[PDB]
Amino acid sequence: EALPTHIKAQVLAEALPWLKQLHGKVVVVKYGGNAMTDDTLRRAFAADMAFLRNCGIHPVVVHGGGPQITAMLRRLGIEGDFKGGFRVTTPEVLDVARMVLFGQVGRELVNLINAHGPYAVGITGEDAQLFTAVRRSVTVDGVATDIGLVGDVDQVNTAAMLDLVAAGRIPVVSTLAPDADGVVHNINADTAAAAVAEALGAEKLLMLTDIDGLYTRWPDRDSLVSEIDTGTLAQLLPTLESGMVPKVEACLRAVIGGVPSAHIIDGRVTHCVLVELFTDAGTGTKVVRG
Amino acid sequence: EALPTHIKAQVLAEALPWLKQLHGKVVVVKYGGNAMTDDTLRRAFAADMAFLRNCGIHPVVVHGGGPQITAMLRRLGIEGDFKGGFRVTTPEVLDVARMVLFGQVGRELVNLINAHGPYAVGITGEDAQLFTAVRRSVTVDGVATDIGLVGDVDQVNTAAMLDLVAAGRIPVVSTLAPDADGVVHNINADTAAAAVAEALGAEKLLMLTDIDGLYTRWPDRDSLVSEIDTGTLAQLLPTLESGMVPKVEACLRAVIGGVPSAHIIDGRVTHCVLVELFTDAGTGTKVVRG
Amino acid sequence: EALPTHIKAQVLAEALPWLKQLHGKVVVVKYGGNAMTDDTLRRAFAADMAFLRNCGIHPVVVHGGGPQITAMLRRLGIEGDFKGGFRVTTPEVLDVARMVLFGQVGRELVNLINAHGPYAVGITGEDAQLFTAVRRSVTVDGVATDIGLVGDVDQVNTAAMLDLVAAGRIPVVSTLAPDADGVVHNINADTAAAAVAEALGAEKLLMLTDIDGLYTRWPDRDSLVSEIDTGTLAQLLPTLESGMVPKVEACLRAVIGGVPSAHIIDGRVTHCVLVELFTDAGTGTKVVRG
Amino acid sequence: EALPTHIKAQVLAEALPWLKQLHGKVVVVKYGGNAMTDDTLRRAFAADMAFLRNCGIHPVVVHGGGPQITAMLRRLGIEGDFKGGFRVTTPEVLDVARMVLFGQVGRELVNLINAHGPYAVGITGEDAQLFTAVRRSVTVDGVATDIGLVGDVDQVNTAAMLDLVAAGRIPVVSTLAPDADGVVHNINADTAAAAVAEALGAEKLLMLTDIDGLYTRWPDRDSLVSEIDTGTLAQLLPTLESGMVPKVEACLRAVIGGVPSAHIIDGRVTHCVLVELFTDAGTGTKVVRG
Amino acid sequence: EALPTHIKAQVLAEALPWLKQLHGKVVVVKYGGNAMTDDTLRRAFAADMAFLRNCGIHPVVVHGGGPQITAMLRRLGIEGDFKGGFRVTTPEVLDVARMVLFGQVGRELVNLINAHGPYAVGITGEDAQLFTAVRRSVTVDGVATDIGLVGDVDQVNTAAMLDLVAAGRIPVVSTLAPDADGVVHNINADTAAAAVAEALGAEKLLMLTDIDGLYTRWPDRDSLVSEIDTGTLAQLLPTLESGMVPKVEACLRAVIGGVPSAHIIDGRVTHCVLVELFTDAGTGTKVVRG
Amino acid sequence: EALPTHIKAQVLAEALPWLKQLHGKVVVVKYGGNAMTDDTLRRAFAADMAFLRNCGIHPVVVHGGGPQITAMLRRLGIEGDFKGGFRVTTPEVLDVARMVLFGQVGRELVNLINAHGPYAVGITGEDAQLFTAVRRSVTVDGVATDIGLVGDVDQVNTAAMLDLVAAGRIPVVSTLAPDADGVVHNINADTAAAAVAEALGAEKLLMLTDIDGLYTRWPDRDSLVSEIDTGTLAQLLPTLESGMVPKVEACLRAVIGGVPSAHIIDGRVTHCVLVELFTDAGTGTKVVRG
Ligand SMILES: Oc1ccnc2cc(C(F)(F)F)ccc12
Ligand SMILES: Oc1ccnc2cc(C(F)(F)F)ccc12
Ligand SMILES: Oc1ccnc2cc(C(F)(F)F)ccc12
Repeated sequence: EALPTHIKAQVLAEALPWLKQLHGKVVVVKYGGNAMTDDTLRRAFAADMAFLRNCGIHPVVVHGGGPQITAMLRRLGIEGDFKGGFRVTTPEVLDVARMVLFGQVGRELVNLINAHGPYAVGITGEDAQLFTAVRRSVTVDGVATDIGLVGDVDQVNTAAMLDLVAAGRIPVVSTLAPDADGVVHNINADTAAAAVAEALGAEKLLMLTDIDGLYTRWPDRDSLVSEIDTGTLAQLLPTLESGMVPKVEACLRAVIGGVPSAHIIDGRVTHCVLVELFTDAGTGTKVVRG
Repeated sequence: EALPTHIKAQVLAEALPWLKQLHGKVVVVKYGGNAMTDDTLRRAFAADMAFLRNCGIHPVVVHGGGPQITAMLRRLGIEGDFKGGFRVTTPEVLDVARMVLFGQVGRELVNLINAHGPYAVGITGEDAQLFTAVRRSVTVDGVATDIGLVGDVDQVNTAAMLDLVAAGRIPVVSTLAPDADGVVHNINADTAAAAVAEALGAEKLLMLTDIDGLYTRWPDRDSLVSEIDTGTLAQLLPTLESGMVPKVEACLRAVIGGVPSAHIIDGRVTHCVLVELFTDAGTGTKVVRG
Repeated sequence: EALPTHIKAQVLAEALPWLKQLHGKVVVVKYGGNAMTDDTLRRAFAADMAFLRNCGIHPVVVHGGGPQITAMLRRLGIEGDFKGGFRVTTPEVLDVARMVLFGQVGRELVNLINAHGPYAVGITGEDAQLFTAVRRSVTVDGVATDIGLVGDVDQVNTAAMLDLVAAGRIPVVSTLAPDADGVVHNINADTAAAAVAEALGAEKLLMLTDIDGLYTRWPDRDSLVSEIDTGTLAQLLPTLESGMVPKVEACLRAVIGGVPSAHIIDGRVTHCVLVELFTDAGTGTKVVRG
Repeated sequence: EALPTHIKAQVLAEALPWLKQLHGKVVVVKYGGNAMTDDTLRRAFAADMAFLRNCGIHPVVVHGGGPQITAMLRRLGIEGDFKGGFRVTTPEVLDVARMVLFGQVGRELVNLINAHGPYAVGITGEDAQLFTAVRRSVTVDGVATDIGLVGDVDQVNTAAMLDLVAAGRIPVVSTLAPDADGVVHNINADTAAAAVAEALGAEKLLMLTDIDGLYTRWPDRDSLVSEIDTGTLAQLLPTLESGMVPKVEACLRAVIGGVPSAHIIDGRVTHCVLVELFTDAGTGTKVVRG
Repeated sequence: EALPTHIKAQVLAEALPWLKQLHGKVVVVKYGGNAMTDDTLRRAFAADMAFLRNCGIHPVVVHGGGPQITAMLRRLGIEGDFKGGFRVTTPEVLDVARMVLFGQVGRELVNLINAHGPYAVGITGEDAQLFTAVRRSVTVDGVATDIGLVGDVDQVNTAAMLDLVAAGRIPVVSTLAPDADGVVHNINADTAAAAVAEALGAEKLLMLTDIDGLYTRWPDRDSLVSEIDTGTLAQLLPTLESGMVPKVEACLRAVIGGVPSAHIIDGRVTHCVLVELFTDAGTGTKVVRG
Repeated sequence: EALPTHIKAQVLAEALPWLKQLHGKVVVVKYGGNAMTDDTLRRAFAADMAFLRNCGIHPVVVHGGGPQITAMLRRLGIEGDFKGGFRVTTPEVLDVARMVLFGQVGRELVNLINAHGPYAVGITGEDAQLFTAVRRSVTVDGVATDIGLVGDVDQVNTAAMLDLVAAGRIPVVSTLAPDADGVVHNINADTAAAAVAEALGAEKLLMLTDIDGLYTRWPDRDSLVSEIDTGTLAQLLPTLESGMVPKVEACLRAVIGGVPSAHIIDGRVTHCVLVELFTDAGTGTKVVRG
């Protein structure tokens, strides 16, 4: 980097308005996609969480791991049942999901982050009853139907969670939690991140995705938008690809719940978190209420 | 229980001297064997940890899970290498060990305990860098030899651990931890419990075992002992069966490290923890220094 | 006690639901009758208060001492005046009552409890203005009439009292307190216990009595009841013996004031507190609202 | 008081150097003699303790009551045994001493002080094990001899005592305390005050006495001294009247123990505490080390 | 001072009711006039602030310095513009006012007070944004007119100010503060003291003045009053000399804002603060609501 | 700034190692020269202090103002006396120095910083006795000689200073302080910064200067050095220009006193603080011990 020093200066100085806005605040980050599978992006993500924490910002990580679960099920020769396009989560599939999410995928992020200090701590809803789940149905070609032990976040121990954060820790959340009877369900990571963000009074929700941002008329490149209100985007929802739906519903639930902004950012960009939070050069889509 | 009320009274009153001795103290409990596999014993163990916690005693659980790892390795068709009688812990075997211990075995104890309240919290050494490991060799028919990513506890974040306890939580520890280079090792649960007990200034170390207690001349039933000093027991060590060695070495390292007493108790007895801690009717073997 | 160990276990395990319910809670105990005069019961009562305290339960003791006052007055040759069946409390009788309750009866309980640790602390309403009294009249064969410096609890320094408890102390209260002009009155111990329980948000009020429990049609043994609501018991009040009235009015005032349950238990049973709180084998009468 | 306002000003301004020296400090005051029996002096003493407390000074009161005990013993017709000039303290005499000191004499000071606010709190060594006693012998015409349950202060719960003070309370101490076996002894109030002052790191010990101050050659009025070192006064001790000995030994033990100054002041002067602490016009005798 | 000791006592004892009333309370003191220019009065004022602080009272000093500013402007040869009888505060005059008030007049009081301890701390509204100003107009022979950078107190950081006080500091305030755009204005010290007193929930506002007290029909000496309600005094306002107006408007705004009493006291009396606060012999005028 | 986003990212990511090193640490910054006179540099300096503070770093500003004092003295027509090349600091010159430093120069930095939040607070050694001074002599062509009220920092209230910082404030220090007799001296800002840094356990001392960095053989441009140990630089001292001496002696005293590094950086560079702290592209000279 033979770039002149007087320009390295202005780039750092231009972070100041967002350092002020985020100082002392909770930022919830959904981590998934290629930012989770490529080692250079992986290590940049962990470094950015250490960054936030060494600015006195309070990052909270919620992670997915859909593909890793199905690979483990294939390795174990566990045959799936499928209603619509959904695998049914039997007690057996849940045990596998839990052990992959919490005992594999969560662990690598904890150790990556912890390469910068004693920051990361892995948690599920079962730990200290931090949050509960309610069983969810899906609608397949009409009819709402049961697909097993799959839920939404029900209640969140907001107080206990913020203590963890105020102590300097970076929670890395694996989305599993007990229902009211103690039966552990798997929760979609995108919706769980929205619920955590709302419960914790987060200042921002970040959703790492494998796309540049929200297109309204995909694939027209002219259709990429950089900011949008919830009213307009809720109207656009039925239009989007199957992959963008959960990310967009998360931002709707979050920002309607009072989180000031939710962002869909490009997880294939190194240090996308830094770019989105501390420069005005972000590719992402910012969702505000209206 | 049609037992006269005036005798239910004296049994409760006779717990008082041990309630006083244990109030506000750390008690580390190694959990394994049949107390971990049978549901009635399982649920009694979880209830006893909730008991300790609702007396203002500070229990810390360290758990094993040797047999569950090997079953999972067999299910995954992962072929083992064996030096002496020891499986070699490749990077692959560690990933499996970690995901079974932390994402399976630890989870069921957390949910069992948590049936009584928001007490249990699952942790490894990687979480908040709570403890580190140093790689260990074994000696096979002489020569010390490498069996992969297997270690002993190196350093323990004593302060951070006691904060967790003082907040009312029951840590459930899965024995994995990074070395000084961030490479995660698996640690024998018995030795890890001894190290945790010493680091935390525990008042007692409890070691749940599938035997009545320490026999000196097994199988003479006359040989069962109820208390012994470290000097005498260290001399007896080379005599014992292969299974009793790790449990006895744990008690030696703990009590020599200053834990006032380590106990080998019968994990096949329902509520053995309550029996050992709050009555004088215990079957176990108490180890003190001398 | 050659009783099998596996039954000592279940008796201790069956205390757990009440340990959970009482952990961190205030329990007010009225102490009087034979539980106060017999040394074995005395020492069992003190041990049970140390028990509660070493479970992290917050016991508060309120004590009487009617017979001891009159013996001291006889020793001092102080002639009483009597309206109805009530001694008139002159300034002289109050001085004697105060010095017997606080400087004699309170002291022996403090030293008994303190045999188990630095727990007990003796207090009156005059200490730190912990509570005040309002002068009470009685009705004798009709007419309400003055019987001197005898009162009811007026206001309670709830905050200052809970600080004392949260510091690990067991207050032993002698029921004397100043009126609004600084004139110290003697308060009936049963009613004072009800008022303290309500003011402190106690979880239970215990009333030690020299009877098995509440009989509705004394002396029919078939008439003994184990639970009753305030509506039913208030209707029964005018029926009861002169001795049971103050104990029952205390439970009415307490449970109507929001204390979840008040209990009349048999003070002639060793460790009656333990029996009533930690087993379902109690002889007492539980009063709930309705 | 038609005294010019500009002189009322200078009298208040001249208190400032002693307000600074005493701010935040413990001052132990032995209260006895006529300052305890005359109502105008009584009420002035209580007002001065409220004064100290409303300056953020930490007064601690230790009280005697020798004559009141013997009057109560005479009223109760309890015949004394006497070795030398000392009554023997039987178990019976102790019970009476305790109930008079703690339940009579201590109570009136608590209520007097408390006329100014919720300040005073009565305590003995038995309360929260605040201090213990060791049995003391006396020497009668030579031989050291037993005179029953009479002791010296042994150990003081310094930490627990300062918490009481830091919370804004004024402890009023009745000098009774258990020995190591739980047997309560009566302690001479003068020596107890010296021990409390030393244990608490008091800035001053005040000893209220029925004399102008220390005379060296009583009754020469020329012999009255205003300051003296411990070396000189220890040499003078064997010379003094029987009454002055305990007050002087208290000041020796205190100032040698590190209390910066002990004072013998005239308890027959209204507001003697204010005079001694906040003016240079005191009649008392100040004892410093040397 | 050969004044009898028994009268020095009563003068100190008679301070007690006001020590109780003021213990732990904020007292705001406007300091100006001759109490600020004469060294003996200066040093008495500083000593009295140290007095309050060593009683656990919380004094807050607000100071003026009108004449010192104009002398400095004359020394600097800065020619004034005058509308009505008011100098126009140009940017230049403000710089001079700020540097005289904060860097000269405030400094001497800080060092005087600090001769008694580390108490005084100098502050303006610009420090930690402790308070802001809104630009004020005056009315000259009718028309409201601009006289430059002169304002009233707008908002006060009440919380941050009380932290400063609770830490044992004596704030010495120089009345300058930024408007909402960061432009620093000079504020009349009398009105600023009233605003600070109201914002901080002061118990008393003291206004040091170069007069005996409020006269209603000056110069009739019969017309001097010692207490008055706000309703009566507001009606009297239009009657008073030009000098008394700001002092009286301050007391009106303060006491109407809920400060229990504001006092106009004679700053030419040594230790006037002590006289006014701790005796009933004050010359001042007390203003209460009504 | 049309600079590619992926490079704005790496510049921010490369700050992380210094964010970690400085998180929670004190950094003392000497502010003077052109960074204080040019508005763009001025505002960049204030922004960088707000930056540090919004990273949870603890900046402390010490400022000079030599030229502003002499301009004010000329405006006031105050004739100087000069020994060697030093103005004599009479009582009159000190009053002027204090009022310029604290009431002019300190104020503009406080308001600049405070444009970003309630951070800055102006202090001198007289405030809360934060630090004292000892009178210093200089040596003029040999003889050490008195030049009036000019001193070095003597003692620093380390505890009180760190409280101020831990509360989120940015102290802006004007270098004046009382000697042991309360006589306020002016202290050279460079040496004062070194003393403050050592007393506070600062992690870095920054010295803003009007040069690129330390030249060893000025004006050889080949002679500019980027790092140097104290042993080597102490040997070089007698070689340097008159202007560089105080900056270099400050770094010697600081780093020898245990501050890990002192830096001489170019105050004519915008955001030099950011450049020096968060990039490896700094022009400055770093001084470490050796
Ligand atoms: O409150 C908590 C819930 C779950 N895990 C936790 C882990 C830690 C620790 F820092 F110990 F890893 C502390 C606190 C936790
Ligand atoms: O707050 C209190 C009121 C009455 N007595 C008290 C006794 C103690 C002590 F523990 F010192 F005995 C503490 C606190 C008290
Ligand atoms: O909160 C504050 C505002 C302005 N000045 C302050 C000065 C001090 C100190 F005590 F350091 F002088 C502390 C705290 C302050």
